[PDB]
Amino acid sequence: SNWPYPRIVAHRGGGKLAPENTLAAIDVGAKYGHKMIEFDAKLSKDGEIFLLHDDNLERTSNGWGVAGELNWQDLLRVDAGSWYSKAFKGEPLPLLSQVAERCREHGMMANIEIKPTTGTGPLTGKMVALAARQLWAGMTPPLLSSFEIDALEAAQQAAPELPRGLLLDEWRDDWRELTARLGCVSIHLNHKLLDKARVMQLKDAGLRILVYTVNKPQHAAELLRWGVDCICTDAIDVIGPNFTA
Repeated sequence: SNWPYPRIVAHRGGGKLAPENTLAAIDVGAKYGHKMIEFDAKLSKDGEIFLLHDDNLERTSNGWGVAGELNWQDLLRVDAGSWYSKAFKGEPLPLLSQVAERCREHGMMANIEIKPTTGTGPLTGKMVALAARQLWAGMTPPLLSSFEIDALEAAQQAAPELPRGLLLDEWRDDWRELTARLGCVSIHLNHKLLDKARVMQLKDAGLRILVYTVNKPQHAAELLRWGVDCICTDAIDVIGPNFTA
């Protein structure tokens, strides 16, 4: 299967240089020349698609409790920036429609990680998949990702054409049968789980491979030499869009 995605991917928009999953972070990503961003998507209670990694608002904002349990008109009141620096005072939870727009303006590719509120995978998978289809018309198709077989299955029905990747934070002996059934172009793995061998056999099974979250250049280089296709990094200043081994 064909593969337009860059070697390097900016984790949550701006890596650790800016407040994650934010419009401003995606800007920071473009300021270091990055060609592709990864970011985490969910549903509000009323079904707007916006970005937030966690189930709960606390870690990356001045809000509290389960984001998915609030209506968009209320998520609009949240500051998802000043937790990071005094400079990001404005910073709102961004809609997916807005992120698609930044991508177009900065000429960036997108890895949308479907990151549903616990219990909402199927609904979240379907909705994100159809919204991705609409908003990325005329553009590099976005790479849909998830830890939930839940959400990947729903994306496989709602938008078959959109390519898909399986996120694993831990190794699974059945990765071959699972990726095959899901119809994945890619497998997205925590970097600790790799070595020359697994890279080799993942490749032989026909899969593209992305890794996260790799910050040290020597280990980025190594992974690229083994055969990995994307390094998802937090250190967007040091790794950098034209990195090579």
